[PDB]
Amino acid sequence: PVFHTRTIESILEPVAQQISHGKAIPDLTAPVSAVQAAVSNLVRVGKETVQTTEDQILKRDMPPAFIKVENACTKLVRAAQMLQADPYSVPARDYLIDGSRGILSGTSDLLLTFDEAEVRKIIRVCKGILEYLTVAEVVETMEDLVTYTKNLGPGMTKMAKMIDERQQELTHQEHRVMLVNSMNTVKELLPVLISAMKIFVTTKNTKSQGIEEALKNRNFTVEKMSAEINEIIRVLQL
Amino acid sequence: XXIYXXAKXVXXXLSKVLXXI
Repeated sequence: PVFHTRTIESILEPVAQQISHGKAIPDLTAPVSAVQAAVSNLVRVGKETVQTTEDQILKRDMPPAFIKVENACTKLVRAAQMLQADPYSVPARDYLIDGSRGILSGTSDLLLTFDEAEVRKIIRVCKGILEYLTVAEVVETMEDLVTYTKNLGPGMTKMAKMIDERQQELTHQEHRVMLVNSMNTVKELLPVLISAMKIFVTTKNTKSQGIEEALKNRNFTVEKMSAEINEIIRVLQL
Repeated sequence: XXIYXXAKXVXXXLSKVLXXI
């Protein structure tokens, strides 16, 4: 299946194609030995990323992936041995096939697992903005609105830049378009919310009945912004 | 991350085995 993320694709596509399969099989010990060295290094980096992370999901999912490419590389190292003895060995032929297949899967798994880690980081940036929207209803003075704008202003900015950088990476197009729209809606809606609050606060500090009205446009805007951010979160996970 | 470069070094290595059939 299609590797999502322009990065996973450049790593795995060339060899995913090749893995789409007679007589003589040349002597593979030199090349298979370079696979074996590289997979040792991958497992190395894996173990490191595990002890170094604070993500619980990454800790339980990444190891089973090193192991899978590790045992798959074993099958490749052994298939070479065998093919050297009998170039026409049908056994050996299959270990090589499954060996390579295992290496493709595990590596892919490992990266799918690492990609999920990065998505959670992003998800948490969103949840931060979602939290801070729920605090909108408590701003009642005009100087407390200034505090608010000061924190949420830059916060929206960080979210925008980082969703933007994320979408450019996906290799699915509808997913890319869903994100971009949703980040646009939320960005357009920020000055609307401030204006909404600015109206509430004024209508409060002056007492003018149209405060029933102001409070519900404020709320409608908070809701529309929240509905969208949850949509960003959903899409992030495909 | 270092993860990507290591994975690529296994993807490349493996290609060289297969390009020998």
